[PDB]
Amino acid sequence: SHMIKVLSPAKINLGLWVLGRLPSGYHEILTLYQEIPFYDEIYIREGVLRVETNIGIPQEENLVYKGLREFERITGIEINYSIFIQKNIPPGAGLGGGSSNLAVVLKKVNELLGSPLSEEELRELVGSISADAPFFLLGKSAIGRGKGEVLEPVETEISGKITLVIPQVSSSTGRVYSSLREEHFVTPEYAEEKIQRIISGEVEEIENVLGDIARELYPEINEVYRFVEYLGFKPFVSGSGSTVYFFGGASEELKKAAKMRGWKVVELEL
Ligand SMILES: Nc1ncnc2c1ncn2[C@@H]1O[C@H](COP(=O)(O)OP(=O)(O)O)[C@@H](O)[C@H]1O
Ligand SMILES: Nc1ccn([C@@H]2O[C@H](COP(=O)(O)OP(=O)(O)O)[C@@H](O)[C@H]2O)c(=O)n1
Ligand SMILES: [Cl-]
Repeated sequence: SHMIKVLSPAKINLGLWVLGRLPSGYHEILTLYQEIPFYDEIYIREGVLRVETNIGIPQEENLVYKGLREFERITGIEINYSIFIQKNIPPGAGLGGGSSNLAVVLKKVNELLGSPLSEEELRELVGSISADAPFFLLGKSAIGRGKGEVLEPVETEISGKITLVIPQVSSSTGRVYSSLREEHFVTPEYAEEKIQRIISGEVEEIENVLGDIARELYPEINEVYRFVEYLGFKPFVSGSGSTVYFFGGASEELKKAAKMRGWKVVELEL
């Protein structure tokens, strides 16, 4: 009852660098987050606390449910909202779809409940569940530090066409970080120079070691990477895979080869 709809956007990493290993066993990163016009559709209704999707994600596993239940635990308030998410952003595509879902729902539910959580409290809540989530409370363009949750909004000189080519294989972030050799690490200073160049519009400066690894672990990601090269474009990888992107439009040759393999092609403009 009283149905409202909210969009839940995807992100790409315009470069990612691993800086070190933290006491938790998690890795410190530098990355440039970019919100893209590619959305999940979320329906928010008054009713029993429920989180359903259209792709069969178990409610207990759902980041949105874990968020709303933690909301209840922290605030003592009973959340009486039914959530249905139409999942267009594929899980494991390195596009932070789950984190986006988490962030947008909790921000809206907070607002609906008269904002019992401050910006600091909302951000720390979503961040405790997912490091990529706080970015989606800002959107647009931001440098991500720590594990990604320490953010600095920036304005980039990047505009024009960006095309995503999404393989079928779902990339595991855990497996990718586990294959990461201590020699793949870089200094924050190196990564900072790279990011500054990318912000200025020098997209050829984008790189991502997790993509190097994803390509070694999941051959289909490598196939997509190689195919984008064959088309005469520099390919880039989002998150820990699986999505390969490039700066140019989708051609009929790409589209046809995608349909034959089941690759999702997403044509964006910034
Ligand atoms: N609402 C959600 N949407 C997508 N994935 C989710 C959600 N809740 C939990 N997950 C988990 O996150 C994994 C995929 O991560 P996702 O955030 O979609 O992209 P990535 O982590 O590759 O950037 C899934 O395998 C799934 O188990
Ligand atoms: N910044 C990060 C993010 C993830 N990881 C690793 O990747 C695993 C899976 O990441 P995830 O965010 O998809 O799942 P969680 O285990 O965080 O719930 C984590 O358990 C970490 O071991 C990391 O080392 N550093
Ligand atoms: Cl890359």
